[PDB]
Amino acid sequence: RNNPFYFPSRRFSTRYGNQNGRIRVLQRFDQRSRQFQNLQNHRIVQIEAKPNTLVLPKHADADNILVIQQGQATVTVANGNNRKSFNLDEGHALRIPSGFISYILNRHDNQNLRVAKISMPVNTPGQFEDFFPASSRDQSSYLQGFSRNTLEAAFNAEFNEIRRVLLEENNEGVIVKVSKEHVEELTKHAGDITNPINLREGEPDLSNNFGKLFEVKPDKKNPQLQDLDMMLTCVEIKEGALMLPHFNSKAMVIVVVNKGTGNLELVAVRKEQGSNREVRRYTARLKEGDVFIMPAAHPVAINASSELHLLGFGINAENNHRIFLAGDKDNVIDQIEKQAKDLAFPGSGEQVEKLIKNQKESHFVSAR
Amino acid sequence: RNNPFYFPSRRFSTRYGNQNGRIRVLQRFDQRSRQFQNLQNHRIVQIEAKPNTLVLPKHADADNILVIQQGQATVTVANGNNRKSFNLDEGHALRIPSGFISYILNRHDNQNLRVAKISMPVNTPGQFEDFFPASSRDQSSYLQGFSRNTLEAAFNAEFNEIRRVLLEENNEGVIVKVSKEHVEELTKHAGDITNPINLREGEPDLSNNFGKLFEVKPDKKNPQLQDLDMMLTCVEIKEGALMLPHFNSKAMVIVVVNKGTGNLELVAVRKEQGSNREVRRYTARLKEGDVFIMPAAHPVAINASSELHLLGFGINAENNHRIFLAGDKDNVIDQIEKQAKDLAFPGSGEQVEKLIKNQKESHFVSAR
Amino acid sequence: RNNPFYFPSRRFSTRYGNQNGRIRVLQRFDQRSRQFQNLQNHRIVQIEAKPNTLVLPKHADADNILVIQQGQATVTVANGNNRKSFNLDEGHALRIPSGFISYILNRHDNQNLRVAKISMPVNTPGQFEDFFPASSRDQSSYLQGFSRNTLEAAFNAEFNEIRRVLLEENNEGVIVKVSKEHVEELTKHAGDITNPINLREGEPDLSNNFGKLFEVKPDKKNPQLQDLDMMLTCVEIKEGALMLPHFNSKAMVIVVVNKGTGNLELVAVRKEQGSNREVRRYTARLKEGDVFIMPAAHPVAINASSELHLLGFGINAENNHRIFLAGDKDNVIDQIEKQAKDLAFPGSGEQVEKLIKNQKESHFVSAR
Ligand SMILES: [Cl-]
Ligand SMILES: [Cl-]
Ligand SMILES: [Cl-]
Repeated sequence: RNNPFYFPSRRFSTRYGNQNGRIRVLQRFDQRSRQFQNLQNHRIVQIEAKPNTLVLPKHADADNILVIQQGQATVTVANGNNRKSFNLDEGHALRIPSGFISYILNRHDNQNLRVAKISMPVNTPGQFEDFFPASSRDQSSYLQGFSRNTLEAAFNAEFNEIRRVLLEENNEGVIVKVSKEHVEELTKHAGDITNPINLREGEPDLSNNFGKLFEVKPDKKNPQLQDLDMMLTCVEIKEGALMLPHFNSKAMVIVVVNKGTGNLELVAVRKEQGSNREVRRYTARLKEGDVFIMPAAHPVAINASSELHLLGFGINAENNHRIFLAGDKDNVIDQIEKQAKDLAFPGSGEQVEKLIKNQKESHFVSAR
Repeated sequence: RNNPFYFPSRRFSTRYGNQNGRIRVLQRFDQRSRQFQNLQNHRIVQIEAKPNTLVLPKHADADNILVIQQGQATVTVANGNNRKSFNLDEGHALRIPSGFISYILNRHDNQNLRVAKISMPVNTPGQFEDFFPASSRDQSSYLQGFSRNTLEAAFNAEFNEIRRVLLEENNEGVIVKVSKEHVEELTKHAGDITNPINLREGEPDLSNNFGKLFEVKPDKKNPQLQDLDMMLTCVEIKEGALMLPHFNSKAMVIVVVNKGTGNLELVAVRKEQGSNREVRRYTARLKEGDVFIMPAAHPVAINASSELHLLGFGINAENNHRIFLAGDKDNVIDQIEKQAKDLAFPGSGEQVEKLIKNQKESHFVSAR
Repeated sequence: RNNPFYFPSRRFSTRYGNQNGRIRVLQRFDQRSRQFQNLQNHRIVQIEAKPNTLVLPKHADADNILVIQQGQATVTVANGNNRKSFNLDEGHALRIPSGFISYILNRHDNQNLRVAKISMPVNTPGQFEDFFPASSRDQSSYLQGFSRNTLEAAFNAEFNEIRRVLLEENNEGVIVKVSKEHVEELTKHAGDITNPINLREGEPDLSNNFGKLFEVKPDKKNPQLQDLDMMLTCVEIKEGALMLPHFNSKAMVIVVVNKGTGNLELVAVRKEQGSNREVRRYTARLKEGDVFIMPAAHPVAINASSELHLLGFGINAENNHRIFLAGDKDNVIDQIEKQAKDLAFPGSGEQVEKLIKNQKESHFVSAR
């Protein structure tokens, strides 16, 4: 309602759902508002699959970066001439190019998996589909749409054998249950096939007693990220803590909440509908799985009720600067010239400058 | 009708047409469907001019790559400070930048020329116009839209002389007939003026008894192509042969048929209009001059009735992978893990894997 | 009216206006016509502030390049960890990234400042807003849209003190008057903070007795410009002089008139609304502050009534070529093959070629 920047579950539709897991696909941002039209090629998926199961083979006509949000997983990318599976624990990023086959298995015996992917449609600005080689309960094989003669010619065989072996609809859809022994071989064995990145790998950018913010960037370091102009981020906010009023200089963040709960403040600037320019606040209640859009140069503050884990997909990331409006470091206001503050602000300069030296910590403080 | 991916002649309008040749311009893809909205800046032209004739001088506000589809030709690019004509035989690519003057002459005495260009509009997303310095039967000179004073001032002369020499409407339009002797001097003499590429130059990517596929890529090799993110391709399919079910990982191909005829299978994935996802086939009859769009990650199979020559302009080409769904090499299904196939497909793993080792050739086989 | 390419003052709305200056923002080009849809992310601002005043602190969610059009100025960019002010005299370009704080002061005692900026919206294709940390008569502080608790928590203080010092609405809006002494310290002290470029720095590209054209390009030289694919230009046309019929091979120029007045000829190519292709002229009267769009491959001629200063922001600038249709140098017509002219033009080749050697100067001549 009030908030076009906040998307919870009811905005999440369900493409596929059985007792072994489910796959949610978030609606095209360019509907609710043109406030972020420039995000329209970025569609969000969230996946959840029970222990010892598997998301079946397919590919999309959409670029993809994939990230382990809860639990444990063994993912496989596949090529025309190459396969290459990896095991990914949480806060691990993997990139599945377009047209490349891939499947995900929940390595874990007792605990779950809750994978979150961004998708990037190639053909149609807002749209991507899946292509399954295998038919099943919930979808159809893309080889069924071929001819009797071609299939036979292609595969060197009669229609009956191809059909009986490959085409027939068997499984209860796109996520099926797996043996324990079968798993030991899929794991056993764990190009444009990039290696999996760890989003927490180095020393975190922002860090103190109340919070942490890891961030991988479009760099000479990571060649892939540089190619997409896209940064990946992870924020962790302690219970009772406050991520202070801040913003991103230029990146447009699609944030999605891993776990926990907390308190969103987003502040926009609104032409109605010498025209009055309005500072309208927007707030929202954050819960496991929620999503909030965080446009460029727009201030936000976030307070954690619970131990709060956030994931952040950044667009237009190159040379981004997360600027802060309070604290010792990354304080942008502090940097303003002293006569600059004196004239702008109601108070004197030295007084206004004194209130800035008042808050002596940096990025995260105690909420209250 | 049924097929939005298939464009034949009736989709081709005619911008210019006389007894010495004609120029066809294919309608904006973003009309029929938003299924390939992202192709809207790519407009197709096809040109046909008799022996010993010439397409007259002009430029467009549209980038351009040009390719000899049938016959023989001598093409001239021109600059503010430089001219540079080349002779191009078939399967030769030439790039005419934006704002650069150019004309084409049919070098050949008895045989024709059937040039195919892609155009890339600079100003308006879907639209480009021609600018002719000379007036004629079918169009007007862009200097006529200047003033009496300016022209005179610019050119150092009275209006009468400028008009009599340059402006007056003379020719039967934009393609005129040429002398034999005149030709010997235009040929005699055969910057941002790039040299002409040969699309068949090296050793072909795919090759056997039934087919060939040459392809030039956006590479450290070809600097221009790298700049456009655009690959050029040529496929040759023998009579009776089958280009197996395949697709492009990420590139969006605008294919155009040089010569011959054959059998198009295109397989899409269709949301109508937990929603049913439909494998809808699309087919089409291919004839000299036809065009079919070949979106990313979408399977196609093509069988040649006649000796079939195809041209392919690729978009989003960088690190493309043409993936194949049948054959020894570039077989993507083969690469799937063995337990992966067993669970997905109706058959067992070893059985499903046996049907793959059945077809022992690679990319092209005998259709029937 | 008649001209969609010509935008004068009445097209310029007023975002902010007091006795100490004013800020004009030109309407989104994608309204009047889709003739330049591809310019829709480029919005024009023009600023005018009296001697000894200041445009107050803010940032936008829009990239920005800024240029001194008349007078003298001291500009400050600011960061989360860095400030860096420069003094800029006319024809000086400065780049203010997105999310970065900045303010402008009129250094001069008796003379004015008339700054012209291009803005580039990050979030919404055509739209950018300002974000002021300080509240005032004409706008509101973006910290007012925060909460009682957060502000207090963030800043380490009660609501009263924060409000009294920082939040309260004090000034007569966004441009205020400054002391003489205050100025001596702001000037006294005169990252992603780029140094200021001089657009007249080297030896001018085009130059003679009647005109000058300076131009900075997207180069290995200027790294920033290369990043934006954007060239900056300055043209100076003598009273009575003529900038000859010319055009840009590929760049789309947003031109804005610094000072003087003169005579615009723009020549388009018009499908109505084997279709008739029309050379329609467009003209316009140019006055201090006017703006005219100059699409790619489109001819223009400009004659100066008065000493005429033009500013030019180029889009799609990489490897642009300004091509000329008259004069010794950059004459594109001259470059056409001799048999090429003979057939195209009404006259013979040698005659048509003689009228080209007639005008012996290059780029600027005497209008009449
Ligand atoms: Cl963030
Ligand atoms: Cl192809
Ligand atoms: Cl210009």
